[PDB]
Amino acid sequence: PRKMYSCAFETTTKVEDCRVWAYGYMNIEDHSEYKIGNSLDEFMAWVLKVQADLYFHNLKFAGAFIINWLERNGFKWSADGLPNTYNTIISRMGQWYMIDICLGYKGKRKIHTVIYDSLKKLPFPVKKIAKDFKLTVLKGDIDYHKERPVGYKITPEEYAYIKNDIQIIAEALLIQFKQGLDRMTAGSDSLKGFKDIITTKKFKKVFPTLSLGLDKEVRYAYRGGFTWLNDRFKEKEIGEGMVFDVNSLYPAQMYSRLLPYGEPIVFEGKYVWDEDYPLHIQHIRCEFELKEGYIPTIQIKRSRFYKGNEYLKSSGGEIADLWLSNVDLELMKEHYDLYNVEYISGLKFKATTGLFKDFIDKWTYIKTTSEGAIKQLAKLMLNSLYGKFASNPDVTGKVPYLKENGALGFRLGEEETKDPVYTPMGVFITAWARYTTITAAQACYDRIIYCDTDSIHLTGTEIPDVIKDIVDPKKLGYWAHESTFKRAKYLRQKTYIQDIYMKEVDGKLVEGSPDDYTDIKFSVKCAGMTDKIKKEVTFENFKVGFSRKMKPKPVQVPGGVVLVDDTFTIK
Repeated sequence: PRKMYSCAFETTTKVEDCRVWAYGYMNIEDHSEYKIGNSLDEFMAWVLKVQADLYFHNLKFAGAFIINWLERNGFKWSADGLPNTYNTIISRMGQWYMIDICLGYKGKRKIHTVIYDSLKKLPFPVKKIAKDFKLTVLKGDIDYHKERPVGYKITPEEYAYIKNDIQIIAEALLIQFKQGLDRMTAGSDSLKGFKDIITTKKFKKVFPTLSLGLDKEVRYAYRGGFTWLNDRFKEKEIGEGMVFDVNSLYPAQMYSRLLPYGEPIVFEGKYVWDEDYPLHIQHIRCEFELKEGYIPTIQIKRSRFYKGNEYLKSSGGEIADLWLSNVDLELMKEHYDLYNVEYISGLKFKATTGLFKDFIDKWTYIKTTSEGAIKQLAKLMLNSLYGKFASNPDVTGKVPYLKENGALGFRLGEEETKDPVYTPMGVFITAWARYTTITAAQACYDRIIYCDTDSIHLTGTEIPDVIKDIVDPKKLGYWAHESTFKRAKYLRQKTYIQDIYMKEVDGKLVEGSPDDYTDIKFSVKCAGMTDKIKKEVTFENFKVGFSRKMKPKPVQVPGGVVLVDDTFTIK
């Protein structure tokens, strides 16, 4: 059986002297088996013999120093795994998934040691994982800026830290491996747990593979969450308001919305109602104009000039070519006026509402009757299933090379195709989720400020009558009143600040209200901004242009990678 280890490195900050100054590995199935050294060569020697699976939390970082060594020691990339060859899996976007170091073959069996990224299985920081999973974690951290000459001697303190960091990840991964959750990513673990429940046989019949051409057309109807900032509040400091968040958005749509499955049926012109093929995607061409008092919902695919992440008020003179789910089209007709419409073609699908009920009940039950690690993993199982259905078949990522400086460099590999799971399911799940948010926001049009996938922000502190009946703190798919603020300022999508009313309960601060609060918690949300940077933001300086050179970024130098403080600007 191949073994499994939790690994970690401790690198130097010098842009010139970049090298591993400490390492450590621990057997996931036997934590008594562990070693902490201070030589990459010593480590790599081990890596070559173990013939096992290794896991680093944030392979992107450690996976660098590993490539540098493999290259300066008889290895080079090779998709078909050859002796002293090493293949990889990296995406055009720069996400590391696996490094498969091959040494040779014995019979027809492949002698190798694969290196995986634990961050892909547990999408959180070690600190956070420890906290939420309730695993012993030492406070403080190894002095990062301290001269460490080659062959440096690791102190007992650093040793303890290094052991703790890898023991946490080991304890976490073991809980998943103990349940068959032995996949590379969270999504895949979720898909696996899903197949276990309905059986692979049924899965195959229900979710047929589609022809790349058909899948390309369905993909045209896919969209993400609904993130929109009302212009009426753009860059203005406002008063009291409140925030509502849906209780498990996606899992909720999966639990009770009419979703597609099976083989699609192509049709010409405008879809005709068919009880056995309830859902459909329509290829339509038209012009549109936003109806008075309605939120925009139509977004034209990025780069097909009109604009990227913005919702159109009108086609502005030019014809729109769209592929919409029946949910999206229904919503569009309620909010817009359509003109010069031409129904081209489309696809029909059979649909049911009972496809994920058992999967959700199971894991939710577990989530309800568990705590610590078990609880968090059940949440992960439930929260990672929807994404898997929507996967860009074009798995064409970067291919490793050695830059003339002795630094790691990459270049585009070529088109590789990973046949689809079932895209139609991704289209409708996201569509239903958008419908949930948009209709709720539209119902509160006079008070609506901002929307972001599963939450709506409104002015005022009283729960709107139109949504009173679907507001609850825990029920699935219902809206929960998350917080109330005394003042806020929204600059753009996913970019805002608030002063949240907080009250003390059982010795800890929790969201309060105007009639019951003891403190005001300043909160900053901005894509890209780091913890440290947020501490310098205030109501009188939070605006477009804000800048600080406090956002470190991976700058690959000879040996591995180093973090150099770059500039961060609110644009």
